[PDB]
Amino acid sequence: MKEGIHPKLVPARIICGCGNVIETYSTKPEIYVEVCSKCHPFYTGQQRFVDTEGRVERFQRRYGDSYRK
Amino acid sequence: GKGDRRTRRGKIWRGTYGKYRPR
Amino acid sequence: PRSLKKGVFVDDHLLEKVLELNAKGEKRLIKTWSRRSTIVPEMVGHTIAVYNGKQHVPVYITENMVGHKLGEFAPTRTYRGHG
Amino acid sequence: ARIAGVEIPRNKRVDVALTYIYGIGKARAKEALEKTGINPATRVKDLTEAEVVRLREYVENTWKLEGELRAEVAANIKRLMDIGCYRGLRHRRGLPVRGQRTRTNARTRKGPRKTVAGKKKAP
Amino acid sequence: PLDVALKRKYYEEVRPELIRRFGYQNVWEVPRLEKVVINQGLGEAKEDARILEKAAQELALITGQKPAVTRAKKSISNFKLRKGMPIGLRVTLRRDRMWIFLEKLLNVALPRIRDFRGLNPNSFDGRGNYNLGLREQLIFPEITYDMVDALRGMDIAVVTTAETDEEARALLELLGFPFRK
RNA sequence: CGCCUCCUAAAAGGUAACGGAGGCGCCCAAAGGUCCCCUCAGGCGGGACGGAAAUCCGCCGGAGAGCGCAAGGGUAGAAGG
RNA sequence: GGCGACACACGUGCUACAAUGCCCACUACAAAGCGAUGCCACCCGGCAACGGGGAGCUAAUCGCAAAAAGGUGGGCCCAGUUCGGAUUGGGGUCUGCAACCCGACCCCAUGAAGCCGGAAUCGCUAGUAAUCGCGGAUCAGCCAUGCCGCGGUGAAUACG
RNA sequence: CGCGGGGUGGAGCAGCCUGGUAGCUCGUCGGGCUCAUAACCCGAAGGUCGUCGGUUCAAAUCCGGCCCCCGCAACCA
Ligand SMILES: [K+]
Ligand SMILES: [Mg+2]
Ligand SMILES: [Mg+2]
Ligand SMILES: [Mg+2]
Ligand SMILES: [Mg+2]
Ligand SMILES: [Mg+2]
Ligand SMILES: [Mg+2]
Ligand SMILES: [Mg+2]
Ligand SMILES: [Mg+2]
Ligand SMILES: [Mg+2]
Ligand SMILES: [Mg+2]
Ligand SMILES: [Mg+2]
Ligand SMILES: [Mg+2]
Ligand SMILES: [Mg+2]
Ligand SMILES: [Mg+2]
Ligand SMILES: [Mg+2]
Ligand SMILES: [Mg+2]
Ligand SMILES: [Mg+2]
Ligand SMILES: [Mg+2]
Ligand SMILES: [Mg+2]
Ligand SMILES: [Mg+2]
Ligand SMILES: [Mg+2]
Ligand SMILES: [Mg+2]
Ligand SMILES: [Mg+2]
Ligand SMILES: [Mg+2]
Ligand SMILES: [Mg+2]
Ligand SMILES: [Mg+2]
Ligand SMILES: [Mg+2]
Ligand SMILES: [Mg+2]
Ligand SMILES: [Mg+2]
Ligand SMILES: [Mg+2]
Ligand SMILES: [Mg+2]
Ligand SMILES: [Mg+2]
Ligand SMILES: [Mg+2]
Ligand SMILES: [Mg+2]
Ligand SMILES: [Mg+2]
Ligand SMILES: [Mg+2]
Ligand SMILES: [Mg+2]
Ligand SMILES: [Mg+2]
Ligand SMILES: [Mg+2]
Ligand SMILES: [Mg+2]
Ligand SMILES: [Mg+2]
Ligand SMILES: [Mg+2]
Ligand SMILES: [Mg+2]
Ligand SMILES: [Mg+2]
Ligand SMILES: [Mg+2]
Ligand SMILES: [Mg+2]
Ligand SMILES: [Mg+2]
Ligand SMILES: [Mg+2]
Ligand SMILES: [Mg+2]
Ligand SMILES: [Mg+2]
Ligand SMILES: [Mg+2]
Ligand SMILES: [Mg+2]
Ligand SMILES: [Zn+2]
Repeated sequence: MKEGIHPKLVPARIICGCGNVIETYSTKPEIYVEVCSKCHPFYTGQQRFVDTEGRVERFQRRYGDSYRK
Repeated sequence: GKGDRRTRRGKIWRGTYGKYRPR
Repeated sequence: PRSLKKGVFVDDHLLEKVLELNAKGEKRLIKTWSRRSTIVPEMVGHTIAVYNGKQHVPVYITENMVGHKLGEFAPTRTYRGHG
Repeated sequence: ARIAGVEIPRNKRVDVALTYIYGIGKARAKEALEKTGINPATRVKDLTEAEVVRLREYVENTWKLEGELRAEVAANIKRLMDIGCYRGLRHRRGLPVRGQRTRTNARTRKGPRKTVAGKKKAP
Repeated sequence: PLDVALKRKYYEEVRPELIRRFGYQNVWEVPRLEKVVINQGLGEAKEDARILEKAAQELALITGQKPAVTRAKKSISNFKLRKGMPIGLRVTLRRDRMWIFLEKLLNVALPRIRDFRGLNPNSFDGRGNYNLGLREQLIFPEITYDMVDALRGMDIAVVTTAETDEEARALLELLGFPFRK
């Protein structure tokens, strides 16, 4: 590697919002992040967030069957 | 403003009551 | 929307028309003027002729258009833009 | 890029900052804070890193926000356009949807005026 | 060389799963990562500035490797482009610097993409290489919104020795590439 | 009306007509010397903005690119970068 | 079903573009009107629209009722914003046989144009203009920001 | 197939020479003033430059063919 043209990679500690820690190398000695891969709702298996719906619209528009049988 | 229904001023305008103008 | 303290509105006369078809192995062409009658699960798969003020438009009813009124699918004004 | 995917602006109180998130008006800003014990007057600049994640966790988990909210708004318009209901034709041709007359204004929904020529008099 | 979690994972976890997944008779048959090439095709900096600097300085922070300029091969009137204008930055990441960047790209960068729903499975080379595109450079942890001045994206070329897409997709998913479908 | 290239020109050279078509009256301080290194066009597949065409990656590709400007000759085992 | 259409054009108005402002809480001072399948005190459910109870009043007695600007306290700090409230998604409420075309209101979210307006143009001479709110007729409900009234605060200027 | 000039918003003219930028007057359309019209005042739209082909990174602009339209010439034998 050429001398004097690159930033020195150093051991680096990465901190996520889920209390996660990553031991990688970087140009910054310690970086904090709000999200990592250990907690991204896509990554964390199915993790269906606010929306378990699908949908239930619309044929689940019951309530009610109160027309006389 | 008076057009902002979600305010104690706009509710006075439409003459109505709600969380944003209770009685 | 209609106060759900009251029911979901179907003019009854239209509702008979569809429950007979289900019982007798549907379906006939159903021509009604009740543009207001709410699409109700007992209608999916049928086709209702909705009067828009001039004609009875056919309307094939699917599951994804249930919470609606029939008039929503037979528009009353023809446009085509201005010259 | 802090919460949710938007950086809520520092130097402002935390309750108004959270409104800069698509999906959070003033009343939802009132909730999240109270349900997490953060003084609604605290400036964003002056929040703990412990308070960041406590505010963030609830906000991002209670209600759906930025992109997903837009995708679910888009899905319902799309649904109305697909079935062909009267509201669906409105969203297509780009005309208003909630009973407003169009002979005059509707400009928010129609856009800039497209001035045409008119009928003429007789000299 | 040195210890990066992704590298040690490639040998410990991903190589034996590949062999038992595909039946490689030779130890050099099993797919390898070869290089990671990052391309910022700017063109905004054609003449409007030498903003290439503030964008190579940020590429240098993300990869640990100083980028090199790319110049316009031909002249193009519609592009307002004279032959030889500096219109991009490219950097070839190999060996450990390749692992460190790939490790952070999976662990922090791709999740930081908003509305992220996984990498496109269709974007494989046809011959076992992969390419993706990013629209923001602040997706990476070394870049902060205070240190930025204008949003610039990039093309990422990951080259492997796999002869097929089928082998390469197994190589990249096993390493931890979240594919949408 | 002088000069260059192709054809006419009859497989050496030369060869005419108010025969068929073009070009020149400059340019370059590197576009010159040498040493070291590099190899195009285009096709297809892949890639944020990005398009037919900017830059990036893979595969194919003997030269159809390039060589300041006409044409012809020559040329990547370089004259091209 | 249409009178509510919509490439367009004009009139009359509402709301504003902000700090002499906006917002929340506390706290004062009107007038003229209306009110027996009427007005609804107070009570509980509800974030709210409202709902259920439920007194009083054929009304100088009971109710609509809170008047608002204002006064006090505090928050915003010049941003397309704690200005503005259009547009749109979802969820409800209510009147009505029935709210698709085509109702009003409430709540979550969305938060457009607009930075004081070209040529041109309107009203007002005093408790007037300006600004603040309140009531009635029509009326099941209501597209009323319209009209007919009512008081609150309260100017500038007229040489000619 | 004697020699010239010209073709570009609806009309009449710049821009071509010197390749990168389409412009001027009227006309046309929306508003204003007027009882009304004109004049006048405030705004706006409309031209891929006869055509095909070439050069060039790029053509209304440079080069060659075709179409169209005016002008000149046609003497002595
Ligand atoms: K003679
Ligand atoms: Mg039934
Ligand atoms: Mg407000
Ligand atoms: Mg918001
Ligand atoms: Mg209408
Ligand atoms: Mg083996
Ligand atoms: Mg290294
Ligand atoms: Mg494929
Ligand atoms: Mg970052
Ligand atoms: Mg490969
Ligand atoms: Mg001579
Ligand atoms: Mg000479
Ligand atoms: Mg010869
Ligand atoms: Mg010869
Ligand atoms: Mg000789
Ligand atoms: Mg001779
Ligand atoms: Mg010549
Ligand atoms: Mg020299
Ligand atoms: Mg030379
Ligand atoms: Mg040299
Ligand atoms: Mg491609
Ligand atoms: Mg491209
Ligand atoms: Mg060339
Ligand atoms: Mg030449
Ligand atoms: Mg050649
Ligand atoms: Mg107008
Ligand atoms: Mg009005
Ligand atoms: Mg007006
Ligand atoms: Mg009242
Ligand atoms: Mg805004
Ligand atoms: Mg603006
Ligand atoms: Mg605001
Ligand atoms: Mg709605
Ligand atoms: Mg209605
Ligand atoms: Mg301002
Ligand atoms: Mg003014
Ligand atoms: Mg007088
Ligand atoms: Mg006011
Ligand atoms: Mg009424
Ligand atoms: Mg309306
Ligand atoms: Mg009133
Ligand atoms: Mg013409
Ligand atoms: Mg003309
Ligand atoms: Mg000229
Ligand atoms: Mg010029
Ligand atoms: Mg012009
Ligand atoms: Mg006119
Ligand atoms: Mg008269
Ligand atoms: Mg006139
Ligand atoms: Mg103009
Ligand atoms: Mg020509
Ligand atoms: Mg041009
Ligand atoms: Mg003579
Ligand atoms: Zn995490």
